[PDB]
Amino acid sequence: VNSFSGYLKLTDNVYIKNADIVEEAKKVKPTVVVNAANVYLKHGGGVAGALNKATNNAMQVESDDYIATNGPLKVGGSCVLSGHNLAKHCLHVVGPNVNKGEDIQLLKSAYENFNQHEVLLAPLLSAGIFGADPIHSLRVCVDTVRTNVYLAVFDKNLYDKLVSSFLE
Ligand SMILES: COc1ccc(C(=O)O)cc1
Repeated sequence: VNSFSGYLKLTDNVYIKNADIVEEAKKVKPTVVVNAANVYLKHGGGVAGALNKATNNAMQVESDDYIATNGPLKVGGSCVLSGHNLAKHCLHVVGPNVNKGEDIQLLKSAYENFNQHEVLLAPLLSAGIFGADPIHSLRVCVDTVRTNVYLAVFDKNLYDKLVSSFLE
């Protein structure tokens, strides 16, 4: 039903909220939730681990089946799998891990996957353990994505920095 509420307009197609993306997915029933994935679709921590836990491991079993046919995803790549109880679809997207020397330029590729979907509930890509500056990631999202993105940011201090950078 894509019942988004309380999202702050950044641009005509990019919205942001200080929220837990799992709790958003349950309230919003989005067509697409984006997972911040790794190439093996192993949902061991961060957003991935949270989404998977909220599916009680349904997401991990399906992800394994996919990886059995595909092998690992490419950096900047994606796959569309079931959203289970969280969403119709989960778009698993792999941003570059800059800690492992993956090039930050691949972040554009990663966000370009969002343009295959009219409306998404998403995290910021390559944040947290993949080591990209989250405000940089937001700029790449705004520059790259032309479909309607609803970004959930868990941490209030980071949320305020993002909104301050964008609007002040
Ligand atoms: C709860 O997540 C969803 C959202 C949309 C749909 C649908 O439109 O079919 C199904 C499940």
